[PDB]
Amino acid sequence: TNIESAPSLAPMKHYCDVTGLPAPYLDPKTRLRYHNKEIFAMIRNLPQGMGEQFLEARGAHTV
Amino acid sequence: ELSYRQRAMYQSLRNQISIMDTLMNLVMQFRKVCNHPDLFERADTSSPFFCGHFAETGSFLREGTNVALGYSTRSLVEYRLPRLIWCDGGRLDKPGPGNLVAGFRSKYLNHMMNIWTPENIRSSLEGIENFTWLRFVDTSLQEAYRASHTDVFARAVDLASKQNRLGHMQIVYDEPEDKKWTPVHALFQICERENPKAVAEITTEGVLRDLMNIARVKYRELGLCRLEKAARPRASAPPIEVVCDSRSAVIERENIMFHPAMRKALFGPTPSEIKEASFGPRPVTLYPPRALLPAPDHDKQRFTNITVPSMARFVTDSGKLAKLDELLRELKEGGHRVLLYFQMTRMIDLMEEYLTYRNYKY
Amino acid sequence: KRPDPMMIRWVNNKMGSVVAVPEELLGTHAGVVFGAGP
Amino acid sequence: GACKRVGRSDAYATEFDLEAEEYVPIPKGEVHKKKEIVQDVTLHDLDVANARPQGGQDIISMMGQL
Repeated sequence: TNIESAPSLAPMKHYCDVTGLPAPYLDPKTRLRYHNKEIFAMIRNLPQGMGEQFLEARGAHTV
Repeated sequence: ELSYRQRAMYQSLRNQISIMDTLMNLVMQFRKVCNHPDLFERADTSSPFFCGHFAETGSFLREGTNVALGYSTRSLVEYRLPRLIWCDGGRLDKPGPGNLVAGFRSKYLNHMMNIWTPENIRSSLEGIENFTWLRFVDTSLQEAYRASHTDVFARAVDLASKQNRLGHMQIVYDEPEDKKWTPVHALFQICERENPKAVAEITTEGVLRDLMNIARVKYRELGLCRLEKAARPRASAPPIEVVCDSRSAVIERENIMFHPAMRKALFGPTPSEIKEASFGPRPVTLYPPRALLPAPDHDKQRFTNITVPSMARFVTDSGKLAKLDELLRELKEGGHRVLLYFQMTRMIDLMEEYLTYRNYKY
Repeated sequence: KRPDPMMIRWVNNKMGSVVAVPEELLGTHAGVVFGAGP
Repeated sequence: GACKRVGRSDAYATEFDLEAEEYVPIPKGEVHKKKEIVQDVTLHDLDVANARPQGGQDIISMMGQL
């Protein structure tokens, strides 16, 4: 039939977009998920285009 | 002279003449309090000191027109307990892992080896056995069992449903032919079947009815139900609470300290329940079925310590106003409407409030 | 103004008294006393 | 007939980012356990349990006094 799966209804776990470690925090500015203040420090001073790449690694985008 | 309210504040602020100089600033507020103390500090609705925490509103402008008022009131005295004690089995009656005793002990001491369970009672119901009397007390084995397991509050709620039918029998089964009839399963309720209280309520000359209400009548006739309160507690607080960093504690706080069944019993049936019961095809007995909260003994102060300032208090709080009140009534009977001149403009506002109380006209 | 659905009204005067029953209570159990149950 | 809510399973720990809830791991042993406990009581314990409602049967005891 070639139509053959559906999304899960379970809530997904949250991982840091940078280091992949678990992420308690979601940055409201760039919407990257991050592990700790050390990674937040690099996120907020990323080269301007890089934020969309960390999203795109999980298929997320601003648009 | 000055009213005691004026006299107290005036004396406390004129005492500053001994401390400083500012004399003009002081004598200005002499003239203020000597006109009316509500110019200096307005009398306004007030209550005891609250020895507790609450959430303050931080802004009015940001608040908006629709706001949720949570019950924020908590104690500042604050009993920190570990969950090992308060949740994980340091409470001996709370069953769970760790507290392996409580689950067994609850079943066996309250049911299996409990003498009030119907199977145990039924084995003891004849002859010289300890429940022999239960045939002649009007309770069933089920009601006896209930009354032995429910607390005094729950039992009192159950009493609210019942009819004093043995008192009605005293009105009807009077005569020698009636043999003072009593249902044999109520034989031992002698003092319910024979009691002047029932008869005194049915006789048309209410003589013994009034003799039994003397205390409640004269209490009310003395006006003690309406006289102002002469005292109240100077501080007030909410209950002390356990603080435990667990969700079970928060649930159990709500279950006990805000107990739904007790509150529902006190405050009565919910409005939809009243609608359902009144529109139903067949009658239904509500719970509880009425509000079991008593009437407050003070018919005006009710259940709170909040005072509202009286206009009579406002009138007598200024000696000038108290003296002027007689003069204005004399001047009214002398045919003059109110016409007065004031050195302080805010005193005109108090006089407008005074006149809108009195309903005399400028 | 149409009367309240659930306030039964008693009125007494020189002519004696009457009870009037809302049309919403006829066909309820509260109508049974008046000859107007379910 | 005793039962206790141990918590919320941490498989739901991200059902929200903040909730007033306590999240616990799933139990990792058997769902069923059978164990035999030799319980001891005393005749006085039976007196007390039968003399008056005890524990959660009597909540109004929180008032003290009478």
